Amino acid sequence: ADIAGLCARTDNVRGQILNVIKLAIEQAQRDRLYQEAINPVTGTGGDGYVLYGDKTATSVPSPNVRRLFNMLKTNIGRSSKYRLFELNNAFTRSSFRTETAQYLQGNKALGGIYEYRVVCDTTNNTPSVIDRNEFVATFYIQPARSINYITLNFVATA
Amino acid sequence: GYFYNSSFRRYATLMGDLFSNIQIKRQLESGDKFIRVPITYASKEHFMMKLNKWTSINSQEDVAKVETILPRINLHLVDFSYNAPVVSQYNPSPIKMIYELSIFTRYEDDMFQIVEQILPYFQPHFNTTMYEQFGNDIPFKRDIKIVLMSAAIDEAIDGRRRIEWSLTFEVNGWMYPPVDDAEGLIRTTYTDFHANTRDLPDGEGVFESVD
Amino acid sequence: GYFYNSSFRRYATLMGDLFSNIQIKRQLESGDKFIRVPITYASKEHFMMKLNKWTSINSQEDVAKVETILPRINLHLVDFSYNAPVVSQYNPSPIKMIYELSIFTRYEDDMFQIVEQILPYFQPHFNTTMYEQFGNDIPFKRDIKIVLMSAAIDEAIDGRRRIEWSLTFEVNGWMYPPVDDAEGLIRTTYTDFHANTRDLPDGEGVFESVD
Repeated sequence: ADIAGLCARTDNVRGQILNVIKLAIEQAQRDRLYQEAINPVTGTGGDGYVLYGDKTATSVPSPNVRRLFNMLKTNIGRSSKYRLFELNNAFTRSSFRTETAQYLQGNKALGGIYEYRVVCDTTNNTPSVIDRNEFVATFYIQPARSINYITLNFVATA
Repeated sequence: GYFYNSSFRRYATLMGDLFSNIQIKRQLESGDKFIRVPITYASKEHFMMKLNKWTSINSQEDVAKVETILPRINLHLVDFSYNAPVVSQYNPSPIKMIYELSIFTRYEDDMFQIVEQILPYFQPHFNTTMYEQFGNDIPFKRDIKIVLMSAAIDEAIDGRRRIEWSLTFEVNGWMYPPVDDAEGLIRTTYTDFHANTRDLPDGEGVFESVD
Repeated sequence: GYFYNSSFRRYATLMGDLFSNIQIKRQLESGDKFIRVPITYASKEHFMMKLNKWTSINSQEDVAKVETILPRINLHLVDFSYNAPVVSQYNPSPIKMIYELSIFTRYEDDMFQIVEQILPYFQPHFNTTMYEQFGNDIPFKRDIKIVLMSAAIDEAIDGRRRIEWSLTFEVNGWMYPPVDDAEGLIRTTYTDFHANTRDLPDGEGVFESVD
């Protein structure tokens, strides 16, 4: 219940918790718990702090990184309302692309995403050809602290 | 029998069409008659030749028929040059085109009416946003500035005969290499003298044929 | 039977060849026909005299063969001067050369097609890198700026008859004393309107003979 609010906080949705006065438990086990993808709390010299950032993660690279991606994906999908507004064309590739790109670029400028290449990190649903189809937003984004680009695809289509 | 997507053609038709819909009031006994001024696109020399040909009384049926020919307007391109402020075509090239708009009239009153319908909309310039859509893509937005450059007043007598006033206009427009008509016909709209968005009629619709 | 390595000759051919490959679309029932516009190099007056000789309707075999003559382009040098920014020849002298490119046409549409294929590439200037290799030595790199200076529109009537538009071009090039053809033939390449590195054809290939 607590750590969840501790997320609404730090980055987008691990730094001592507020009103604790004792934890049920406070190295081998800790390393074991990590990897297990479990969120531990440890107390050192008094005051307990979050050992690790979180998640019961699975097939992805081991890497905060998640929140960046989850947030982007969630926001991108909402922009789907726009699709109903207009028709799909080459131009629609632009426009939608420009809109999302502006959002993505902002993330980079603020910091949070790095090495974002508008050229080949954006969307073309159809294979690069004259032919095209509805647009799905696929993006390769890299969280600032991690040398890995992750591919995420969200689709707006029939 | 013509390159439909011609940039020159589009500017000729745009210009022709801003001035296509001009009428003069002509008071009759039965009541007021409003007559539309017919517009042609032709070299001035050419137009004047054919105009002397139409206005010639060869037979008796000509006598009446002859006073319907005037008033009219002839339009022509007379100059163009690069318009000084990676590949080229939307992004396209700022060009500047010079048009002679020539009003001919048998009566000072006719002239006054017509020109009063042209002149006030150029202070000294008249802006218009033009939209050219390719097949089905997002239309392109070309900002077209038309500037009234100068005017010229003259006659040509015989006993009435014929008044000629010419306006010179600078269109600040856009050029790019030809896009084949086979690649799809360009769709064009624009804002008229009242910012009302008409769409560009085909050439054949605006200009009466000098031929 | 001509000084092959003539610098004036090279520039005449460079200019002629940039404009060697211009076609107009001409719609037929069987299908669209594309016709290449033939280019000549001649003093303008000369070209026009001979053009009046070809355009004269002498017989019935002449009547048809009339619309194969137009459209055409005539090219000529009309002025040159030093181009104010140990011995002299590569390192050579900055010269400036003035060319009149005269387009003649029976139909406004023809003109529109042609000029639309020229005009957008001069804003107001068009760059081309030229490579001139001597025998087998390392090539020389001459940067050539061609500037569109002005255009001039005219007619010449008889009942249609003939539309004439003339472009004037400033080539910012390079002059040096003649290098004998016997010392080895010059190899020349250049970048066309699309940065495509074509190699400069011999004179005899670009210009049709006015003679």
